[PDB]
Amino acid sequence: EKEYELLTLQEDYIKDEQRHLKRELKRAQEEVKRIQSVPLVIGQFLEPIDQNT
Amino acid sequence: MSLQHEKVTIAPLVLLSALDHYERTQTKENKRCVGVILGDANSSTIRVTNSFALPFEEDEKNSDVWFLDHNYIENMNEMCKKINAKEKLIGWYHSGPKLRASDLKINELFKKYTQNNPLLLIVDVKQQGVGLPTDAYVAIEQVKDDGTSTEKTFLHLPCTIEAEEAEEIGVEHLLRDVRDQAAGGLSIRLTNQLKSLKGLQSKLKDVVEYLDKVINKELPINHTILGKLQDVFNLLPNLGTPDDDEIDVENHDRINISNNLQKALTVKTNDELMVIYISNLVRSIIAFDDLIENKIQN
Amino acid sequence: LGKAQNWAKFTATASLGVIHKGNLLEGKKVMAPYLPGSRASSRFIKGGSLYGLGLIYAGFGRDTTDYLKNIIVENSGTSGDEDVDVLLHGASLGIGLAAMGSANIEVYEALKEVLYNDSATSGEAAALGMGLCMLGTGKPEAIHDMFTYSQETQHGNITRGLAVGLALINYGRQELADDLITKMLASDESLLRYGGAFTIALAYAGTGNNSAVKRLLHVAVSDSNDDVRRAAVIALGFVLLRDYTTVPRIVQLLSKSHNAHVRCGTAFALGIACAGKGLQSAIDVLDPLTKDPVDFVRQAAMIALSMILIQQTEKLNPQVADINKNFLSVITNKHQEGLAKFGACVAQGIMNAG
Amino acid sequence: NDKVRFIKDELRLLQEPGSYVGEVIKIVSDKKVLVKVQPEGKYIVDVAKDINVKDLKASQRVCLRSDSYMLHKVLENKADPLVSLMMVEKVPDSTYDMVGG
Amino acid sequence: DKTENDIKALQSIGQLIGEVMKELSEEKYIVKASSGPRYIVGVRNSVDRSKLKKGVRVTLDITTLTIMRILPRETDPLVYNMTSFEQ
Amino acid sequence: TGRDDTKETVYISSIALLKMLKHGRAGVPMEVMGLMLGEFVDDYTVNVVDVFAMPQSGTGVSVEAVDDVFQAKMMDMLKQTGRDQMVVGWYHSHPGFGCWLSSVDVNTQKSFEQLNSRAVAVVVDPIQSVKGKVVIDAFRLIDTGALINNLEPRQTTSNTGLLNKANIQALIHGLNRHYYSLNIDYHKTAKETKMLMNLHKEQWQSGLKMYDYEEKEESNLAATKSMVKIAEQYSKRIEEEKELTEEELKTRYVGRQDPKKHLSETADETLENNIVSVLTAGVNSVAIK
Repeated sequence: EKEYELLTLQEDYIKDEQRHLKRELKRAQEEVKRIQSVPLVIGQFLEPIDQNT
Repeated sequence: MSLQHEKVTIAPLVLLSALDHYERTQTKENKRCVGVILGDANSSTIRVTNSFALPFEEDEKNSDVWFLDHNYIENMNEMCKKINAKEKLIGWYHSGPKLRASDLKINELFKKYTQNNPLLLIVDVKQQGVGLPTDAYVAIEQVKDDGTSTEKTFLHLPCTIEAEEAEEIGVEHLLRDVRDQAAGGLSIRLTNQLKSLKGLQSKLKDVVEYLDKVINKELPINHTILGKLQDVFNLLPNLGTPDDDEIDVENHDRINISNNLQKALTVKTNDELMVIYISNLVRSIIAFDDLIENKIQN
Repeated sequence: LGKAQNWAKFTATASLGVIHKGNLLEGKKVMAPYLPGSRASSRFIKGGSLYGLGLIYAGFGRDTTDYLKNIIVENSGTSGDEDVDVLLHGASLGIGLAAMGSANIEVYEALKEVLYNDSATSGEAAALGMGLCMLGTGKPEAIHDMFTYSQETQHGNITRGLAVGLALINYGRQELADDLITKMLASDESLLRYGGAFTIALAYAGTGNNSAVKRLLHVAVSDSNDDVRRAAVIALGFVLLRDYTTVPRIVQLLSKSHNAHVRCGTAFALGIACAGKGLQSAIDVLDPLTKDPVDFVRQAAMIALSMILIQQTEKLNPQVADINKNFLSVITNKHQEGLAKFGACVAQGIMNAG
Repeated sequence: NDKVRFIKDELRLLQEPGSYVGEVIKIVSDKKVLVKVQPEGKYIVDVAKDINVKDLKASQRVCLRSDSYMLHKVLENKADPLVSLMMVEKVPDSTYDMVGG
Repeated sequence: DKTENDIKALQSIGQLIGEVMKELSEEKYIVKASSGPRYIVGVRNSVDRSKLKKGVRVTLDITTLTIMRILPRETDPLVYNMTSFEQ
Repeated sequence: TGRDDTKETVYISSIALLKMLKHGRAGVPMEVMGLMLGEFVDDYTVNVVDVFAMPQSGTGVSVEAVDDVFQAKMMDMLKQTGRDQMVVGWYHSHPGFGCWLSSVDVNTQKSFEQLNSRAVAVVVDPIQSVKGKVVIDAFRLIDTGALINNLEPRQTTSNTGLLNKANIQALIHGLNRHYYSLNIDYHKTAKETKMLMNLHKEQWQSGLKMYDYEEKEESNLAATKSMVKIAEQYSKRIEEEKELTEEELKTRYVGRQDPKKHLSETADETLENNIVSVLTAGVNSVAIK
């Protein structure tokens, strides 16, 4: 019966862990935004080599 | 002198400095600290850029007894003008905990130095304030019109923080907390709603107790505070305005769009049901094959 | 061996005392030319001979204590000279392992004075030898004493010694250690949290008190300071010795942690808990950990594995033999990061330990 | 967890300063290739461990990391006008019958 | 006072001028630098966007390439001469 | 046998850190210099309590830019204020380079080594920092002799340490000539953290301020219209989509830049806000009147 208490504790724990990764998601968003910003330098895109490069 | 002192911005570095100075002189628990505050002035925004501890002795037997080493403030200033000319004498900080009538005298000595009005920045280093532990006050000279002589006083100027770009990127990087209020998600602003009420309730109490003190402790009638309170009762929202009826239609719009957006999220969750479910059906097949494939080798 | 210098030499010297462990009549004798008062080749050897003496004589070392005790009491004060600093570092470690479980209030007292001296590196050593001597009593004199001196000390090595030394005396004291445990986590200081995770471990060891896990899990998630994160995960292995079969489950989730620190503590938790006879689950957890890019995760990983799979017949589980040859592959590669290599060589030594 | 990882990875790639593009002019036996790095002058530079003198072909366009000029990937990829004309042009429509008379 | 001017000047630091090549937004403006390369720089909320106009000279910090304020438009002697002539 | 030759973990206080970003970054392109004031304890713990800028010089950083005349003068002012503490080293800024010492900055280091043997030389690169705290490193001399007779291993005895790795030319030059690097760590109090974030009363005052209702209307209108457009695209997504190979599906039905997902995001943000908007308005109206 104490072993089955531990399964309730693990369940509880991971709601907190997934919740955490929500916050984190947002905070990571901030970082990306700072790059987008000034100062910038204007270029000419040529061709792709790659979907992400 | 100068009357342009409409805004006060405060580098966080200043704040950090004020506690540092307090502890290096070994002043504590109703021992006071006076330092110079340096920065820009003859400009609307007073920009407090820096602060530096000065020689100061505090006497408790006579509160109007203190030491300041006048020569030293001149000397130090000379050095820092060489480092950066934009820094100039702009007044003096006090560590609090509170403002005094001795700080009026003290003001006067800094007034001589200063070609602006000396800014008195009350940094409570202890930070007992729920919000801002920093008040900014500017010595003004005005006839207090009541049948009383010209009065010299410290009138509150709201102050805000500000950070230089160069400091700020580093401030943000140091910090990583989830915050009491960040204006983030629903649950975060929701906490702020509970906080904001309890804010107001304490805040209104302060008013009630002043009104007692006028007729029980004979605090000087300040016709000015009481004038502002008249404007509160006078401009007060009331019900049975056609404005209630307008808010009442608005309520209905705000829930109705919410309701429909709730319904739309139902469709998205129902979509994922199908997709994961289709995968399971296929998983049954791949599982059966495993058993089938084992038979063929045997 | 001759290629060694500085503190690597002191390590060499203490290692001899692990080989020469037992053979107690000659316990003193193998280490006997090396002992100070009979040696003067190098100071690292003189310090490192004392350290190696207490490791031979660990546990029951009553006769041996009295030899050490002269050096401790003599050198109690003054240690700013660097020859004495090394001497005393290595001495304080000896004396603490020999008077283990002896409740020597005299030894405790001695190292107490060494603690107050703020002997540079021997102060950490002293802090450690105190809890070792008085292990498991929870003596109130010790608790307040260690507690008060940790915040006063601003030397971080001393701060560390004390944090761990607090945990040791509160070994296997259950709720009677709860009063302290409360205090260590509320201290915001990182040093103190690091030692706090393992206080919880020792006190609630052998009992899967439900309440204990709930605290470790809550600290791990809520404390962003990184060494603390790692500690609390390691700490789970000891509390949950009783049924160690629930441990692979918890830390599975924490093996998939983005954070590097968290993942390291997974490896260690498994290693400790399951160090007895093999459990298959643990191997599978530890396999992404072995080739994890983080240098210390790989290191941790390879060590953990060996504790689990502690000497077993090669045939019996064919898997054991191959994990051994992976260790070898790592060392063969001279393009493998030094750290990854440090763990590997040790790990093969545990597999074939003794 | 993976999404938090993903956004982070995107962040770390972008950092990279430099990053160019040469062409293998010829190959030598010294674990090197002479590259005319196109925006720059010439550089004779050693191979990265990932792609070697064996694999390389003369006149193949290549990617390079930073100011190091270590090999990244080989690029098949070539800018040519014929290719550029095709993109304007797209998939040629249409059935024979319509033309038919 | 004159020797103080030098020490002050070294602390003021040389400024880079561009000129408004092309408004893009209130918050981001395209400038082409006098020294050379085209940039997208930002505008402070201290300087109203109505002042900023196409072909007006502007001054920007080097550090961050952001417009601090307006400058009066470059003095061109040519169009002064043209006006003068007649008398 | 001999000396450890150990290199201190350089414990940089937050106050000192903030003056370094401010003075250096602002002062670009012109280099700035200054001393570090601190206390040295243990053989590995140096606490750098304060820094200052010594008066600018047109020789920028050189052996002679720095001076005892400047050193003494400034000290004497802080001496009175009782905030005086021993010189534990020197900093200067390289705004055009990464973290490494010029041939000149080694010579400069060498005079401060003679002063105090725990003297650090710290190269601050602030413009090509995008987080502030990164690409600043602290260094200490190693002798020419030390390289020959192999005293580099001793310094890092029994510690994981950090040896820096950015800049390949300039780094390997520094690593095998200019100086030995070890880890650099930032520490601060929990009294100060409270100050760095700053608590305000206007955090909560802004929560009972009710912004105008023209702005609520606009948000209602806008968010709904937007999702009408990606809802056509969503119909297209699920028209078939059940034939093999997942990759094939994502290009054909444009499940790249996922339209289902974008519908959810726009929906959630507006849903969350419209609930805040009702919640504040209800609180305001009863509470005031």
